[PDB]
Amino acid sequence: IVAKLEALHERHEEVQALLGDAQTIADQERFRALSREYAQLSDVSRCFTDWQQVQEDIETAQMMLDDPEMREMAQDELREAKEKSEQLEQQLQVLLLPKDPDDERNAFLEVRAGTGGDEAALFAGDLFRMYSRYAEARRWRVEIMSASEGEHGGYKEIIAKISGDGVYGRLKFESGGHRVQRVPATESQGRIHTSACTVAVMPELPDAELPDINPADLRIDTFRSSGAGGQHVNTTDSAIRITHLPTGIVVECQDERSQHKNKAKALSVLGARIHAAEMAKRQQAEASTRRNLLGSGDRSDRNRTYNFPQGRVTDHRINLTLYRLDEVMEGKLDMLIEPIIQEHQADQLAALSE
RNA sequence: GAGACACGGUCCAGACUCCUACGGGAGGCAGCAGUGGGGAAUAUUGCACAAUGGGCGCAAGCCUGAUGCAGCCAUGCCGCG
RNA sequence: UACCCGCAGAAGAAGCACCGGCUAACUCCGUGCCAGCAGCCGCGGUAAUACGGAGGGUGCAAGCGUUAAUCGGAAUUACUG
RNA sequence: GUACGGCCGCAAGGUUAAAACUCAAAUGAAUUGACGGGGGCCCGCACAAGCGGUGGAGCAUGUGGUUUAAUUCGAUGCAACGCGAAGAACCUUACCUGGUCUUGACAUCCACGGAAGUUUUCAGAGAUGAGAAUGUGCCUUCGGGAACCGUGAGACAGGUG
RNA sequence: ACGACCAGGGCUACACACGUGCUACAAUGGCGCAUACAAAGAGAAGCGACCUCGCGAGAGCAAGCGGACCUCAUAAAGUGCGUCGUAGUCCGGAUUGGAGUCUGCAACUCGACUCCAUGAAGUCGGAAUCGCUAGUAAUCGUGGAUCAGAAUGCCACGGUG
RNA sequence: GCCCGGAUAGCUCAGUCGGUAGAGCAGGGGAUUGAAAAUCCCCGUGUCCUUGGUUCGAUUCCGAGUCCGGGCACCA
RNA sequence: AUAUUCUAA
RNA sequence: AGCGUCGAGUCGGCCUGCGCGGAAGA
RNA sequence: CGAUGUCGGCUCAUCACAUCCUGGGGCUGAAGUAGGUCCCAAGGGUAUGGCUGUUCGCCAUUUAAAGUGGUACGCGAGCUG
Ligand SMILES: [Mg+2]
Ligand SMILES: [Mg+2]
Ligand SMILES: [Mg+2]
Ligand SMILES: [Mg+2]
Ligand SMILES: [Mg+2]
Ligand SMILES: [Mg+2]
Ligand SMILES: [Mg+2]
Ligand SMILES: [Mg+2]
Ligand SMILES: [Mg+2]
Ligand SMILES: [Mg+2]
Ligand SMILES: [Mg+2]
Ligand SMILES: [Mg+2]
Ligand SMILES: [Mg+2]
Ligand SMILES: [Mg+2]
Ligand SMILES: [Mg+2]
Ligand SMILES: [Mg+2]
Ligand SMILES: [Mg+2]
Ligand SMILES: [Mg+2]
Ligand SMILES: [Mg+2]
Ligand SMILES: [Mg+2]
Ligand SMILES: [Mg+2]
Ligand SMILES: [Mg+2]
Ligand SMILES: [Mg+2]
Ligand SMILES: [Mg+2]
Ligand SMILES: [Mg+2]
Ligand SMILES: [Mg+2]
Ligand SMILES: [Mg+2]
Ligand SMILES: [Mg+2]
Ligand SMILES: [Mg+2]
Ligand SMILES: [Mg+2]
Ligand SMILES: [Mg+2]
Ligand SMILES: [Mg+2]
Ligand SMILES: [Mg+2]
Ligand SMILES: [Mg+2]
Ligand SMILES: [Mg+2]
Ligand SMILES: [Mg+2]
Ligand SMILES: [Mg+2]
Ligand SMILES: [Mg+2]
Ligand SMILES: [Mg+2]
Repeated sequence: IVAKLEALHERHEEVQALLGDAQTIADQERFRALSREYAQLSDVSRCFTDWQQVQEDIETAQMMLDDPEMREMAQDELREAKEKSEQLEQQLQVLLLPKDPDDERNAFLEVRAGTGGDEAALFAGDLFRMYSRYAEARRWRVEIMSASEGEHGGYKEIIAKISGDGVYGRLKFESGGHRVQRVPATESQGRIHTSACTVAVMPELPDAELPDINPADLRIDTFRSSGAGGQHVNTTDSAIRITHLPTGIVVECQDERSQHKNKAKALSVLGARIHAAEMAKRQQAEASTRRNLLGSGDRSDRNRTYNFPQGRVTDHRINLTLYRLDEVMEGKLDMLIEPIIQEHQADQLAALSE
C-alpha cells in the first residue's frame, strides 16, 4: 500500500520535465495523454509528501530535549501532530475514492451455492443477507428477480438487482468464490465442513433498444418467383430478397403472389432476425462475463474465507485478516471493501498508459 | 581373380550433391578424425610405426587411422588424499 | 615415462540425499486443505517430528540424489514351486 | 464375458475373446457390536383407563427475529427458551455515546518528598483539577524507621479479549 | 488500549414467530356481613407490636425480641346468612386519565404499592400437545433466598382432596 | 394484410352476459419430524389485457387498440 | 392399506 | 467603391411587366 | 376472348445516358501512389465457370471494365422446351 504510493513519486518527476520548454510540444497528441496523467496523480502526490514529512519526525519525537523528564510533556505536541497525520490518511481515502462513471451504475448481485450442497445453500443465504443489510444501510434499493431456495434453507441461487448511486463501484470486488468453514446446520456429528458460494456482481447494461431498420442499410432485389402460377408467375416481379448491409443478414420471400405482401413479410422477418441476432450476442457476452466472475464453485477458487470457529474473515487478494466476522455477517462490509478499493486505485493511477 | 558377385573396383538404373564452355562430366565416412542434423546422451579435424601384427620386397626398406600411444568425459570399477 | 630422492608449508583439496511409518536419523519458527510434499500408506483446513527455513541428527562420500531399464523380493504363471 | 474379427443362428442372440483407461483395493470366512417395517421375553404415567392442563384471550416472562448508537455475553432437538440471573432505575454492567487516564482502578520492588486523617470553597455532568484552613501522632539506638498517602521510573500490573 | 475512571444512555427497543407461566371466560360462581381449623420459615443499619393519624398504600409515636418468650402474622379454600339470576352480567380486570405512598443521591427512559375513574380481549380454545397412579392430581392460602426497592419465577410449607 | 377464438390470483384454468368473482397447484403462519418431504390445521391472493363510450352502475354490453393462439390470403 | 430421504473435514 | 486621401451621386427593400437557371430516355 | 404464343437459355441485335472502362475537367478531410465526390463525354469496349429451369443471387477465378435501362422486360412464321 505504502510501496505503491512510492511508485507515484517515481511517475511524478519524469512527467514533470517539460513546462515551457521544447521537446513534447511538437505533437499535442502524445502531450494530451501525459498532461492529464499528471493532474490525476498530482493531488495524491502532494498529500503523500505531507505524510512523508510526519513519519521521520517520530524517530526524533521520543526525546527532543535530551534527558527523560519533559520528553512526555513534549511528546503530547507530537501526539497531536500524529492525530493530524491520521486525518491525512483519512483524506488519502477520498483522493483515491474512484471517479469513473462506470462505478455509479446499478448492479445485479448473483449468489450461487458452490461445493457443500445444503450447507453451501445456507451460506448463500448468509451472504445474500450480509449484502442486503449492507445495501439498506447506505440506503440502496435491493429487489429479487430470481430465487431458488435450498431444501434446509438458504438459496441454490439468488439474483437481486441493487439500485442506487455508486453500487457497482463498491460491489465489483464481491465477484468470485467465498469459502465458509464452520459446523453446518445439516451436520449430525459436529464436524467442521468447508463449503463455498460463487458471487457474480454484473453492472446494469443500458436495457436494449431494438433499433429501426434504416432503408438506406437495405439492398432490395425484386425478381420472378419460382414454380406454378401460369402467365402471371412467368411475367411478374413478385419475389423479394432484402439484404441488410450492416449485419449481412439476407431474407428471401416469395410466399405470396403480390410483391407488396412479400416485401412486407420480408421486412418483418429481417426485423425479427436482426433483433434475435443482437439479443443472442448480449446473452453470449453476459454468459461469458458471468462464467469468468463466478469461477468454479470449488473450495480452492476463492477471494475470501469466513472461518466461524476462529471468527476470522480473510480477503486473500489483499492478504488481510480481521477477527470481526460477526460484524461482517451483519453487513458492515466497509471493513473489507475500503482496503480493496484503496489498492485497486493505487494500481490504476500507477499503470494507466504503461 | 585361388578367392568377390568386391566399403575406399567396373557397368546400368535411381535419388541426392558438385563441376560445365550446356555438348557433357564427377561423387558415396556403416575406415580414422571431424562437420551439420536427429537426440535425454556419447570424445581429438592429436603422435608414432619404437612394440605386436599385416601387404609388397632377396633384403634394406616402403606402406599400414590395424595397432601402440596421447587428448577429452566422475561413464564405471579400484586405490589414495 | 614408471619409480626414486630433495625443497617449502596444513599448506592447494567435501559434497549430496535423507530424518511420519515402512527406514538409520527430532526439535523450533513460518504457513493455515494455501503454499507445497508424496514410492506406498498418507501429510497440510491457525499448537504440522510429513510443507518451507533453521539448529541438531542419520546415511553415503568425490561423489550423492533423481529418472529410465532388467532380474529380485513375487510360491504373483508355481519344472523345481 | 464387452468391443473388434471368426464361426454358428430366421432372429433373439450364442460361442471364441481383447485393449486403452481407471482404482488401491475388490474379495472369502469368521468376531464384537449396532441396527431390522426379524423372533422370543421383560420394564417405565410408554400406551391404555381416568382427572386436570397447554395450543385460542389478556397479561408476566424467556427466546428467535427485527430494530437500535447500544439493544453486553452465554444456553439452541429430547438434554436451550421464568435457562447462567437466588431478583438490570443508578450501582450491578461486561454494551453504546461523549468526557478523561497511561507503570496505571488493582500488586510487588526502588529513589525522592511528606504522619495519617480532618473540615471548607470554587470550576466541572462527573471523573478530575485548582485553592484555603487543619493537624505533624505512633516505634525510637532521639541516628532511624513503619502506619498510609502523593511525584518520577521500568521490571510489570491489567483484559467478562 | 481489547487496560482504567466518569456522566448519560442501553440490556425494558417492537410489523412479527415460539416456549414457560399467571388471570380469566363465571352460579361447584361473584359481591357483602359473620365466623372456624395449619404447617413451615425469617428477623439487629433487622422484624417491628400497641396507641394515634390517613378511605388506602402508608405516616407518627414507640414496647418487645439475636427469639418454643417478641415481631413478621389476619391462613385461605371452608362454614352460616344475605344478595346477584345466566347477562359480556354485580362475570373478567386488560388498558388509559387523575391523585398519592414508599424505597432510594435519583423512580423520564424504567420500580412496587394505594385511591378515584376507566372497564379491553375473553362465553372453555384448530391441527396438535403436556402432567399425574394417592395424601398424588386438582384446588386453597403460608413462608424463604436474592434483595434499598423491585415475583405470576424459583425453593420450601401446610389445608381440602 | 384480413378473419375466428382468447386475455380472470404467483402458474394452469372455471365462472358471470349489468350490481354482490371461484378452483387446483403455488404463497404465508402454525402443527407433525432429530431434520427435510409427504400429511394435518389456519390464513391471505385479484384495478377480471389496455383504452374511449353506453349506463345510476361494466369483469360482464358496445367501439377501438395491444398481446397470444388458430384459420385464410383463392380462380387463374 | 399407506412409512421417501439424510451431501461434503 | 478603392487605397485620413479622393469629388457625385450611392445603398437595398416594396409594387409590378417580360425573360434566365432549376430541365435526364430510349 | 370468330386467339395479340406466355419464363429462362440460344442466335441476332438496336437505341437511351441516369457512364462500368477508356478520354477531358472542378472540389477534396487531393503530399505521392491510390481514392472520394460532382461536371463534360455514348467513339469503341464492357468475363469464363460451379450451383439452380431459373431471372435473381451466392461462390471460384479473371478483366481496363465485367454499366443501368428501353425495344410486346426486343428476338418461338429464328432455335430450345
Ligand atoms: Mg575393395
Ligand atoms: Mg568410404
Ligand atoms: Mg565419422
Ligand atoms: Mg540436438
Ligand atoms: Mg599413405
Ligand atoms: Mg527410526
Ligand atoms: Mg525399477
Ligand atoms: Mg518368480
Ligand atoms: Mg458377447
Ligand atoms: Mg463374436
Ligand atoms: Mg393416555
Ligand atoms: Mg396462549
Ligand atoms: Mg441474547
Ligand atoms: Mg451462542
Ligand atoms: Mg465467550
Ligand atoms: Mg458455545
Ligand atoms: Mg446500568
Ligand atoms: Mg471513552
Ligand atoms: Mg454508568
Ligand atoms: Mg434480558
Ligand atoms: Mg368483578
Ligand atoms: Mg432474611
Ligand atoms: Mg367478544
Ligand atoms: Mg356466559
Ligand atoms: Mg409411578
Ligand atoms: Mg400457589
Ligand atoms: Mg425481597
Ligand atoms: Mg399442597
Ligand atoms: Mg432426493
Ligand atoms: Mg422557367
Ligand atoms: Mg381474326
Ligand atoms: Mg451525362
Ligand atoms: Mg452519335
Ligand atoms: Mg471521330
Ligand atoms: Mg454463375
Ligand atoms: Mg430482356
Ligand atoms: Mg419478351
Ligand atoms: Mg422462347
Ligand atoms: Mg416472332
